[PDB]
Amino acid sequence: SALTQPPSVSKSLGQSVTISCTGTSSDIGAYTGVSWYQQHSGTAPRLLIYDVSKRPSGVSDRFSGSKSGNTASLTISGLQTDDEADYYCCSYRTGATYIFGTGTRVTVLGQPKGAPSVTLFPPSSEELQANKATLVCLISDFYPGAVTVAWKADSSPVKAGVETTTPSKQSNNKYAASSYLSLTPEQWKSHRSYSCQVTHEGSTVEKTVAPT
Amino acid sequence: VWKEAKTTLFCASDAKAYEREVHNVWATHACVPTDPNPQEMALGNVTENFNMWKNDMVDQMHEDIISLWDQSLKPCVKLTGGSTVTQACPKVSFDPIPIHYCAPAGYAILKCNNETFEGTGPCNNVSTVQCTHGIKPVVSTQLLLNGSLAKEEIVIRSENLTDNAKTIIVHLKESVEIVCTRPGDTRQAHCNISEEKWNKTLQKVSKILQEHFPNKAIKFEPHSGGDLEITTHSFNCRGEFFYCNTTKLFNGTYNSSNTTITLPCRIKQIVNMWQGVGRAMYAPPIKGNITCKSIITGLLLTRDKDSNTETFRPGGGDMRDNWRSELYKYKVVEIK
Amino acid sequence: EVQLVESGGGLVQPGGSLRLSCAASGFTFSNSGMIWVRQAPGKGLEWVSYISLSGANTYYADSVKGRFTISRDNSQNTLSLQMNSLRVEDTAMYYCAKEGWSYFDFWGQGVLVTVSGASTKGPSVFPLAPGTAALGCLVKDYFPEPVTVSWNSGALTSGVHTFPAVLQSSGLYSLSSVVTVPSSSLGTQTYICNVNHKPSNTKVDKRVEP
Repeated sequence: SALTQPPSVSKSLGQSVTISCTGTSSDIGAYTGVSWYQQHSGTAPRLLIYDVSKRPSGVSDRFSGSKSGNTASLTISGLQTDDEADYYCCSYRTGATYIFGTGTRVTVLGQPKGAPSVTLFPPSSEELQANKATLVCLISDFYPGAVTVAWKADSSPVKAGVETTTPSKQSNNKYAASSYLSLTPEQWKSHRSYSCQVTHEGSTVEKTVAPT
Repeated sequence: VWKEAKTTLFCASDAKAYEREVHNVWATHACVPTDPNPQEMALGNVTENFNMWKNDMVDQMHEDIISLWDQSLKPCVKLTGGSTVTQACPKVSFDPIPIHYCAPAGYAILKCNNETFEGTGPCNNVSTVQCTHGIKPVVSTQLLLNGSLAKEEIVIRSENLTDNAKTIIVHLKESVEIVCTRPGDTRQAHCNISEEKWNKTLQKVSKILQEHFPNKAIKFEPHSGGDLEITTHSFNCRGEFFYCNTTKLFNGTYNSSNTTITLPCRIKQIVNMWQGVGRAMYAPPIKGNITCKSIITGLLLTRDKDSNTETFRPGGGDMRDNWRSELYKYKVVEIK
Repeated sequence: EVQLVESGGGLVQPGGSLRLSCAASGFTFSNSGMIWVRQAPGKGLEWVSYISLSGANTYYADSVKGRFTISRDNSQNTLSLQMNSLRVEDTAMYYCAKEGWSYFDFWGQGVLVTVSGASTKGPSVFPLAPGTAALGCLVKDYFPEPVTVSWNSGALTSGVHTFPAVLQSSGLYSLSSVVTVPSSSLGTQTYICNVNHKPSNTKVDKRVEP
């Protein structure tokens, strides 16, 4: 009932990449009302290809489309950093209906190695008045999208109370995640200092806050 | 010798001297007897462009039938914007007769013998001719009767579907045999077609459509409003004006003792003028079996400007388009 | 310049009702077909409904058939989507889109419809106290998404970074918004964050001071 895409493909800057798009004899095989679309994480989708191969005004030529038997295909030549997103194909089906592809995540490799810029905040005197304490460790401007987060009280490991996001791509094509330690105001005002350690590739970065 | 122009054309037919009915009585003074030897001159290794909608030749035929229809089928009453008329209105005998138009001196006509010619651009193989083949003038909405049929395959002809409002027209490879009847309620009429002819035509139509418009799911639906003539299949058969329900014949998707589809028609004393704006009143009918076997040669539609579907709905209104289906591959040129 | 402005998002209890509106400008609304499209959190896009330019022709998908209704007004130039008998599987970001022909240029920014029976928890906002220094606002324990943060009513747009929210074990979201500003301005410029959690009518304006 759904149009089959590879879930993920991966090539380098400048190289060409091919996404396959497979349906039935009741949609792709019969029709050329085929349209390709780009979606960066969290924005509105943008029209790329329509009617198998045609381009609207506002779209780079590096993109090109095609059709054979029961399968559609998208080709992106001269790959850039902007091209790193999710991709979907669209088709008219017999009975005036339209149907969407599974999604292909395009990963552009060999991008600059970014060091994580980290900021750690104390629980506000306002949060301690409400009998809560929350430490916020915010990690930004790193590449690639794999990071390990560790927490320390003075110099000892803490495992309980930690909540961490999956790293998510930002406005500058680098990556962003946020880590939250849940504590009591007693647990905070007790320790001389708490510490947040971020392991990306090899470098480990530390920030320290003391109760005063 | 590509040199297009304006001239005043002339008719030709096989009119009869003894006869009392209209068409031929117009023909006996308006034109000439057929020359039983019409010749053709093939032009080797010449291709030439044409635009198959912008033609004075059509307008002259148009103006001829107007100036034919106005004087001969004299109505009881006529009316439009500040104006009303009533004269004597006898019932007349009548039929359609084949016509050739012909070329004056220092000038001749040509034939685009590309049976795979659509309308736009160059005709590949071409010849020259004195006069076109016989055409009886069919005054009909939606459907095209008794005209010229296709020889190779069913092909479609419209200005461009990108300009949708341009009425799309069809001509067929095989002919549908129709018979209409009013017996001796004297107003209500009916028409008859055997299913299998109609079903396969629209199948082979849908099949050539999914190609012309790249990709789809061909759906057929009737008219959506406005006046009578266009919404119905309106026509003449000897001394009246037929108006028949067309609701059944456009029936959704067509997919790849003989049963008859029967359409509830009615006649009208009252008709909307096809030349210009106006509404018209004619003599009441005469007694008895009123019948004509005639054959469908093509069809007019309009691309419905609605839905990401494939809705095709009946055309008509204009009669210049009605003339377009048969005179298509016959042209205008100077010897120079 | 062509626009599609969406409204009516927010929380609905499951089995409850909501109506979405998409406002259009910059082209002729009639002469163009229209579509609704949803995206479940972290999932593939899926087609909701089609309406034709004049109307009359309306098409629906099966996992929605009988529950959703598409309508348009060709005078006001608005598209409407009435949704009834809502289930949690419908929780998605919802987009209106214009049709060319069988393709779809120009899209709405997206209104998030969440279908959940939690009593809509209004978030708690706490001030996070600070050349170049970082300050922000903690938007603690709210249900559901989204939460919109602007600084000085939209006056501060350079330095601001709004983080993707955590999902806690309790089932409540929490995000933080941080801005980076000059060290001299801390004794002249008073900083306000404008949290708007639309599903719980919570409009909070909280002041950040050293």
